[PDB]
Amino acid sequence: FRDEGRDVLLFVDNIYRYTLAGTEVSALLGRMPSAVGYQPTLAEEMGVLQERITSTKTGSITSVQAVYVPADDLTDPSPATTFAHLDATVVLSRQIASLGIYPAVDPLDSTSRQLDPLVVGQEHYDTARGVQSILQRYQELKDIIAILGMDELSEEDKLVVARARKIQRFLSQPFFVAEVFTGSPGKYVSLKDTIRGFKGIMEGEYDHLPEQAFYMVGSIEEAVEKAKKL
Amino acid sequence: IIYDDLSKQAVAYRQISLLLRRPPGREAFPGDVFYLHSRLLERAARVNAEYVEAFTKGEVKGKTGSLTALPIIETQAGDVSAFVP
Amino acid sequence: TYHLDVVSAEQQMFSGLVEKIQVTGSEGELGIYPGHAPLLTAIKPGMIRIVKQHGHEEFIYLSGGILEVQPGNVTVLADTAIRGQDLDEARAMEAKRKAEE
Amino acid sequence: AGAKDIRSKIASVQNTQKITKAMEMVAASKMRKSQDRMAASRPYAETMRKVIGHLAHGNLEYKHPYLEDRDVKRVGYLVVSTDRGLAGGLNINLFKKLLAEMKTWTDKGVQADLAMIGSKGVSFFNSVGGNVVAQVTGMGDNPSLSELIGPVKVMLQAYDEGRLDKLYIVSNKFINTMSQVPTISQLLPLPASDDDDLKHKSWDYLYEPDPKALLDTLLRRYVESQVYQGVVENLASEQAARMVAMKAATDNGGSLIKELQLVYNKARQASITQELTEIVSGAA
Repeated sequence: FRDEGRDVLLFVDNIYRYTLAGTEVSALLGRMPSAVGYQPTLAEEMGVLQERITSTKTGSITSVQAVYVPADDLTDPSPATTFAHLDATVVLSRQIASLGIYPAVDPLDSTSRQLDPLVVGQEHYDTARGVQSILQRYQELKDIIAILGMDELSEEDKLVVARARKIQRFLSQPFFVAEVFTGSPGKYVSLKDTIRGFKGIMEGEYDHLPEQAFYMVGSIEEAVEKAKKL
Repeated sequence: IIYDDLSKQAVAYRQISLLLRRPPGREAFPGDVFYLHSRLLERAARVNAEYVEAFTKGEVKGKTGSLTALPIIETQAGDVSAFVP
Repeated sequence: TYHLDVVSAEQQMFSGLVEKIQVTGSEGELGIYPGHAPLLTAIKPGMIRIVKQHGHEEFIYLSGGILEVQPGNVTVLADTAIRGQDLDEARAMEAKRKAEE
Repeated sequence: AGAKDIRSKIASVQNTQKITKAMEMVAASKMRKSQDRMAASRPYAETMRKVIGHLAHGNLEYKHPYLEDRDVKRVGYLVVSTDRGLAGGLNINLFKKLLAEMKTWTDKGVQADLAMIGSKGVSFFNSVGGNVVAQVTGMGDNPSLSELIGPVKVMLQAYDEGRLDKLYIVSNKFINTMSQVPTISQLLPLPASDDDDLKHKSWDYLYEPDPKALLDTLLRRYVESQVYQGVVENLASEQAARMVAMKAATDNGGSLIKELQLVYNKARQASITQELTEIVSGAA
C-alpha cells in the first residue's frame, strides 16, 4: 500500500508474542539461549520488523502495537528491547472508564517523544504542558479534598479544580464506530480545534459554562452551542 | 471437560523430551511447550450451525455445539510468573 | 424577653429566650423575671426550671455553678461537680510515691 | 532469598502502607471533632473573664491572692502531653522548651516543680528527675474537667500558701491545621491586662451572699477553665501532628516498596539466567 503512495496503519496485536515465537523457534533449532533465556538474536529480530515501519519519500507506514510486560517488570529484555523502538505510548485505564469518559486514555501516563517545541511547535507544547500541569495539580488537590474537605481549599485552588473538571470532561469524544452505544453522531476534531479549545479553558475564556457542556461534545465551538440549551 | 493438573502433563512431556535428547528451553521445558497446551485448549470451542450441519451431513440442522474446558494449574508458591502458568 | 444561657467549660447546655426561671440560690430559692435588676449568686445542686417563649416548661439539673443577671441576659456558668470534696489531693499522693519507687 | 522471602517482605511493607494511609484519615477526622470542642470552650471562659474584669477593675477595687502581685521565690508549671505515641516530635519539642525555662529559673536559684498531664511527660521528667508533685493520665479522647480539678487544686493550695509564687501552663497551640507551636503562659497570679468601663459597675450587681465568696469561687473556676482549654487545644494538636507523621510513613513505605521491587527483578532475572547456563552446560 505504501508504495502506491498512501499512508498506512499497521496494527500488531501482541508484539510480545512475536518475541516469544522467536524464542520457541530458536530453541527448537537449539541455539544457545541468552539472558533471561531469550534467543540470542532478539535485538536483530525486533530491529528487522521495526525498521521496515518508516516514512519513505513515497509514503509511510505507521504502527500501533499492543504491549505486554512479562511480570510488570519493565527491565525484562522483551520490554527493554521494544521500548527502544516506540515513539509514543498510550495508556488506557479502567479508572477513567468508570467515569464514563471515553476514550479511556490516561492523560498523565500517556506520552509522546514528538511532544517537543522543535517538532510540534511552541503553542502545542505549552498547551499540552499546561493540561498536564493542571491535571497533576488536581490529582494532588483530590487528596486534600478527600482527607480534609473543600473548606480547606483556597479560591485559587477551587479555580484549578473547577477548570480540571472541565478539561477532564472535554477530553471525551463520540466515535463514529461507537454510535450504537452513545446514540450521538461521531465527531472528528482537527488538531488546531483541539489546541484552541484547551488553550481556551486554560486561559479562562469559557470559564462560565457548566462542566457538562464539555462532556462528549466535540470541539469547543460545539460546547457553546450545548451550553445554550443545557 | 476438566483437565486435572495440566502442569503434570507438562512435566510428563518434559521427561519425554529430555530422554529423547531434544534441546531444552527455560525451566528445562522443550521449545514447543506452549504449542502443547495451546493446541489442546483451542479445541474447546463453540461451533456454528453450518459446521454441525456440514459435519453430520445434514442429519442435524438447527443446533450449535460446544466443548467447555476447565484446566487446572498448580502454582508452587503463589507464583503466577512461572513458565507453564 | 430575656435571653438565657446555660453553659459549662465543656459545652453549651442551653441557649434561648425565656419568660421566667426558678433557680436555687445560695441563700434560698430564687425567681428571675424580665428587667430584674442585676444580680449575682452561686447556685446549689438541684434543678433550675425554665419557661421558654410561649411558656413552654423545661427542667435542667445542675451540679452547681454561678448565676448572674444583666439587662436582657441571664447566664448560668454551670460546672461538673461540687469540687468541695477535694479528695483529688489523694490522687496527687501516688504521683509522689510512684516517682520515688 | 529473593525467590522466597523478598516476595513476602514487599507484601509486609505494602500492608503496612495501606494501614498508615488509613490512619492519616482517622487522625484528620479526630482533628475535626476536637476542633469543634475547642471552639465551644472559648465562650465560657471569655464570659468568665468579663466578670472578673468587672469586679477586679471596677471602681471599688478588691484584693485577692490569686489576683494580686507577689514577688518570686519558687516557680511552678503544669504540663500537658500525649498518652499515645506517633505524633512526631510534638512532646519532645515542648519538653525541651520547658527545660530551657526551668534551667533559667534554676540559674536564678529559684526552686521549681511540675504538675503533669499525660504519661509521656511523666516518663520524660522522671528520666530528667525533675520534681513532679501531681499526675493525671488516661483521658484519651473526650477528656473531662473532673479529672483536672485534682491537679489544679493541689497547685492552687501550693500557690496560696506561698509554696508557689508563680504558676504557668505549658502546652501546644493549634494555630491552624498545618501549624502548631509549643507555648508557656502564666496562670497565677492573674496576668491579664487591665480594662475599663462605665455601665458595668455603675448599674452594679446585687451580691449574694457577698462579693468576696463570689470573687474567690469565680477565680477558682476561671483558672480551671484555662487549663481545660489548654488540654483540649493540645489534643487537637496531637491529631494534627499524627496526621502529618502518617503522611511521611505512607510516602516512606511507598519509597521502600519500589526499591525492593527493583532489587527483586534483578534476582528474578539472574536466577533464570543461571539455571539455563547449568542445563545447557550439563547437556555436554
